[PDB]
Amino acid sequence: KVFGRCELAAAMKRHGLDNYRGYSLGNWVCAAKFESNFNTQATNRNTDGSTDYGILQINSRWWCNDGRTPGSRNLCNIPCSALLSSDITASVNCAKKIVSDGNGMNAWVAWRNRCKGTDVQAWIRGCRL
Ligand SMILES: [Cl-]
Ligand SMILES: [Cl-]
Ligand SMILES: [Cl-]
Ligand SMILES: [Cl-]
Ligand SMILES: [Cl-]
Ligand SMILES: [Cl-]
Ligand SMILES: [Cl-]
Ligand SMILES: [Cl-]
Ligand code: NA
Ligand SMILES: [Ru+3]
Repeated sequence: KVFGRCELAAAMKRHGLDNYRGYSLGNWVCAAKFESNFNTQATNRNTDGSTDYGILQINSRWWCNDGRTPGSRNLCNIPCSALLSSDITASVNCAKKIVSDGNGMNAWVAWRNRCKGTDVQAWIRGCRL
């Protein structure tokens, strides 16, 4: 599924991401935009052999199992393919563990380089939330 901007905002809000660990909804939407372009099916191979999965580009090095990242962990206890679902529950649940892990949203390098410090509220502007 390719979400619309406000559609994804609503979904994230429903699943309790808005202000999770202090990060406002626009932060999450902005991260999704630059990680996946709002496409739940997005997959990208990393240099190290790990792969990033889904709307928030969650990495198999630590967070999900894909069977091909030696020798990574599966801290979200989920197959990586669950992260590509049209239903964002698994991605949101896993993202909550990630952002709680100590470096907050800096874990998402595209958030750090493209969202952090910017007018992230622009990303929920006009949404009926
Ligand atoms: Cl919704
Ligand atoms: Cl915001
Ligand atoms: Cl496997
Ligand atoms: Cl693996
Ligand atoms: Cl392994
Ligand atoms: Cl698995
Ligand atoms: Cl959803
Ligand atoms: Cl933080
Ligand atoms: Na893994
Ligand atoms: Ru839902």
